[PDB]
Amino acid sequence: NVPAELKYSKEHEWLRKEADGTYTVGITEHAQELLGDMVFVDLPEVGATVSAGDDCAVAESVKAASDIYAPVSGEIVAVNDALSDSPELVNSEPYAGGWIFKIKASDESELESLLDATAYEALLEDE
Ligand SMILES: [Ca+2]
Ligand SMILES: [Cl-]
Repeated sequence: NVPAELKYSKEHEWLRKEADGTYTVGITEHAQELLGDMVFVDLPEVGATVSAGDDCAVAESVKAASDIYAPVSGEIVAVNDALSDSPELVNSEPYAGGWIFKIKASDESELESLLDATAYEALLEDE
């Protein structure tokens, strides 16, 4: 399950441009499958300024945990508070209700450092 329109990181995040011009970030179907049943998501602080590649959230399952990185630089403008209660949304709806945070990008040329869907599919086959 690799939505054809998203951009992806090598750390298994996806990035979606929204109608308000901000970007939504979550983890992929593959990511949630690797982690298994979700227990806790540590969300970033709204208002925080991050550089592309900064660690800004953590996903923890019954068995494992991974850092989650800003795919682009910018300002965190929203976080999915639903995950505090229902982190399992990351398992059931990784591209939808399980989104993690939203960023107002400071340099959109950074999109060029992300993978397109076909590259992410290739990455999965090499893992
Ligand atoms: Ca936090
Ligand atoms: Cl989904």
